[PDB]
Amino acid sequence: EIAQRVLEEWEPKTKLGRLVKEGQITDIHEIFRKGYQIKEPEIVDVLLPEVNLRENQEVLDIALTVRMTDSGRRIRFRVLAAVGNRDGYVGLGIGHGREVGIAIRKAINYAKMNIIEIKRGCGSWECRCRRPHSIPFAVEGKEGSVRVKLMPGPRGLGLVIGDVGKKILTLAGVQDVWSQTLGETRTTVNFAKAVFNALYNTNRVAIKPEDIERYGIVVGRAM
Amino acid sequence: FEVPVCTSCGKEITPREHATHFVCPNCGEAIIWRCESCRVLSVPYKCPKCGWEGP
Amino acid sequence: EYLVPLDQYLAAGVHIGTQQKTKDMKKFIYRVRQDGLYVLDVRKTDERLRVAGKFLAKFDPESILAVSVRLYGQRPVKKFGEVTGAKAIPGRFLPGTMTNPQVKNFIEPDVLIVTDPRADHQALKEAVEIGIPIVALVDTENFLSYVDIAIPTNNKGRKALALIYWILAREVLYNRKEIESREDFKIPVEDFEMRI
Amino acid sequence: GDPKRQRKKYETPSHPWIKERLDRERVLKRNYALKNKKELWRHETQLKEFRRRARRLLAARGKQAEIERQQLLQRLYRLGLLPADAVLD
Amino acid sequence: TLLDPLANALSHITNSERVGKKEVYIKPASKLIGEVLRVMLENGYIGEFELIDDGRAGIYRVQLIGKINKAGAIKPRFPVKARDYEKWEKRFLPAFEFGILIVSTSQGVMTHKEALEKGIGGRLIAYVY
RNA sequence: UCCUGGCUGUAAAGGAUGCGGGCUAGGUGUCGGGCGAGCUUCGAGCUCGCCCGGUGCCGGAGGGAAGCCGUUAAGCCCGCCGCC
RNA sequence: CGCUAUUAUUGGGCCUAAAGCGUCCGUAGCCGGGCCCGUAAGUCCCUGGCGAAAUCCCACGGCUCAACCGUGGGGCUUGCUGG
Ligand SMILES: [Zn+2]
Ligand SMILES: [Zn+2]
Ligand SMILES: [Zn+2]
Repeated sequence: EIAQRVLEEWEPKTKLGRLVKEGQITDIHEIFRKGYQIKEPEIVDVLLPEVNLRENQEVLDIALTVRMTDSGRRIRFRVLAAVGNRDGYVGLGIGHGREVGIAIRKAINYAKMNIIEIKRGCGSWECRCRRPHSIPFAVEGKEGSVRVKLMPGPRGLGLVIGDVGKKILTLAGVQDVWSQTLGETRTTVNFAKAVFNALYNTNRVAIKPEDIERYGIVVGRAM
Repeated sequence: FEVPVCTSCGKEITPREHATHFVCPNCGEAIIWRCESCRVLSVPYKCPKCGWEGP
Repeated sequence: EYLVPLDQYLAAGVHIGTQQKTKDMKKFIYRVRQDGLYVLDVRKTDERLRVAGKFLAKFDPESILAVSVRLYGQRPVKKFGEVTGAKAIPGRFLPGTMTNPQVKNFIEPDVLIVTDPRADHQALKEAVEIGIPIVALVDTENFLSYVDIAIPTNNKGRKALALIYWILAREVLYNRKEIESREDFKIPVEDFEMRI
Repeated sequence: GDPKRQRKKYETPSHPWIKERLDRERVLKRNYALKNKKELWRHETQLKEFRRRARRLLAARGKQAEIERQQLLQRLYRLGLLPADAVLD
Repeated sequence: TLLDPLANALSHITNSERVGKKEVYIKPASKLIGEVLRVMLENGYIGEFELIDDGRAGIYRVQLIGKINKAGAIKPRFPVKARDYEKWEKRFLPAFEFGILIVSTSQGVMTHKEALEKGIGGRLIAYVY
C-alpha cells in the first residue's frame, strides 16, 4: 500500500534514487559501506518505512537563538532531532528555522540523510548469553568537551545513562548498557553527538571469526 | 551479509567512510578496496593476484 | 617498447620537472640536474599510460569526466572528450556540480581525470565526497593524496599535455576495439594543442 | 564499635517524580489492588536480589558456587517461577 | 634515559598500526620481547617476526596484519594470584574473552588462560587487544 | 648613571610552555662541520645535491573550549621534581 | 556518606581560565641498557597450626507466613607462623 503510495509521487534526482525507484537496490544494507552520497530522504523512507511513524521520531531539543541588527534583535529556532528503526539504524540532525515547524521538518530530513548502521551483541562478564540485547564491547565517543564511554551490561539492566542517550539507544535498538561520562552534559547537542559517535565506532574495532559466535554479533537487522 | 576489507591494510570498511573500490587495471579479475585514511595518507597497495603495486 | 619514440617524448618535454620535489614522488624521479632541476623516468610514464588506457576502456564513455583549470590544458581535454565521448570541463568548475542537484549542469560520474591535483582541488574534493576513483597527472611538487592512479609527467607544458592526452585517447580506443590496431588513428597531435 | 539494627527489606526509588515510572506503577497498583507502594517495592526488591545472585554466580569457580547455583534454581522452581530444565540465564 | 624497552616496542607497534604500516623494526631486542611476540603470534595478532644480529644487541623485524587495536605494557608489574584475574581483565580489556593478559610465571611467559588452566599466578607485564 | 671593593637577591627575570628517552608525512629557507659532483678570475672562491647538529616559516593526518599547536607538539608511551 | 574525576592508586589538572621555582650544580630517596652462572629475600603453588562468639550470604526446619530462633555450608578478622 504505502510503499507504492510514496514511490509513485517521488521523482528522483540522483543515481541512487533512480536505482531505488527501479529496484536494482532493494535492501537497506546495500547503500552503506560504499562511498555513496545520500542527498534524498525518500531513499530512506522507501527502504526503511519504520522512520515515518511518530513512535520513531524523537525531538530532542528546541533552542531559541538571537542575532543583533539594531537595529532590533532577530529570533531563530534551532532544533535537534533523532530518528530510527529499533533494529540497528539511527540518525541525528539539526535544523535552523524561523518557525518551529520549519526547524523540525528540516531537522528530521537531515536526520534521515545522516543514517548509520551499528553492531549489537553481548560482551558482559555477567550474562554471556549470545543474544543481541546490548553492545558487544566497550566504545568511546567525543564531541566538544563531552566524553562518553559505553560498556556492555546484562539483561534486565536498562540503560544506565542520561535521557538523551536513553532515547538515542532506544531508537538504535539497545536495551542494556552502562555508561561513564566526562565534560559538560548540559550541552544537549554535544552529548547527543558523542553518544552517536560512540555507537558509530562499534564498526572500527577489529575482530576475528570466533568473536562473532562468542558475542552473538549482528550487523544491522537481526534474524 | 558480508562486510568488505581494505587491500592495503586489513581493516573493515565503515558505513559512511569516504572509501572507494575499483577493478585492478592490469588484471581485471580482482576488486581493490581503499579506505579513507590510506587514501589521504597515500598508503601503497598491491594486487593479490598479479602484484602490480600501485598507490 | 614504447607507445611513441623516446625522441618524441624528449622533444615534448614529458621528462622535465621543477626545482621542487616530494617524498611521494621519489619512486618516479630518475636524476637531479646540476642546476637543481629534477628529471623523471619515461619508462614508468609509458607503463602507467598503458595501465590507465586499459582501466578507462573498462568503463562507459558517457560517464567519464576530465578537467583542466590551467590554460594550456583546455583544448586537449576538449578533444579527448570529442573523441572518447567523455564529458569535459575546461574553465572553472563551479562549486556544486557534483554535490548540489539544484544547479543546471549537475552530473555524477563514475571516474574522474585530473590534470593537476592542486589547481583542480575543488573537483577532487567533490569526487572524494561522492566516492569514485581518481586518475591524476602528477609532477614532482605534487602529493599523491586522494589519488588512486597516478601518471608521472610534466603537467605544465602545452606540447607535453597534448602528447599525453593524445596517447591516452588512442589507448582507450585500442582497448575498446574501435581501431583494429594502432597506425589507424589519423588525428594529428597539432589538433590537441592550444593555439596562439 | 556499634551493634547492627534491623533494616528494611525494600528499597525506595532514586528520583520521586518521573512520569514513565509513575505511570507503570500506577497501572500495577490499580490492577493488582495493592494498598501502598511499599508492597510493590518489596516484590521488586525480591526480584532484584535473585538477579544479583545470578549475576555474581555466573562464571565463577569453586565448589560453593556450584552448590549455590543449584540452591538458587531449586528455590525458584519450588516458588513457581522457573521450570526444572531451567538454566541460570 | 632508556628505562624500559618492552614499553617502547609496544607503543611503536600501536602507532604504526594506527597509521597503517606493514613492517616494524625494534632496535634493542630482549628475550622478554621475543617471548611476548611468540605469544602474540600464537594468538594471531602479528605475522612472521625474525631476529637480526647487529654487533650490539639485535634487532627484531615484525610484520603486521591489521589486527591490533591497542597494545601496551603494564607498569608496575603487579603480582596476581590464580583466583584474582577477573579484576585485571575488567581493568584492562573491553569484553570477557577479548584480548590477552600476558603473565610471567616461574614456568615461563604465557597468557592468563593457560595460567588459569595450570592453576598458577605470577606477574603482569602486558596486555594486547 | 662611570671606576675600585662589598651588600641587597628582586622583574611581563615571558616561549606567560620543568628536565631526560622512544615512536607518529613532510616542504621551503638560513648558520657550522663533512662528503660527492660540476664551474672557476685558481681565491680560506661560486653553484647543485646528500649526512649530522643548531635556528626560523608553512602545513596533511592528529590534538584542542577555541584562539591555535602540529618530529624545535599544546599527540601516544616510559620516568623523576615543583605547583593548583 | 554519596552527588564530586571539587583530592584524582583505579581516575584530575598547570601557553591564554587557579597553577612550571629566575637559572644551574648536586645530597638522601625514587627510577634505571644487553648476555651467562649461582642464590632463593621479594613473588607463585601445595600442605600443617592460629585468627572467640555475635554480626554478613545461602538452603532447610520451628513460631498462621514473615521479622525472629535453630541446624548445616561458606565468608569476615586488612594478617601471623612451621614445612
Ligand atoms: Zn547477555
Ligand atoms: Zn586502509
Ligand atoms: Zn591485479
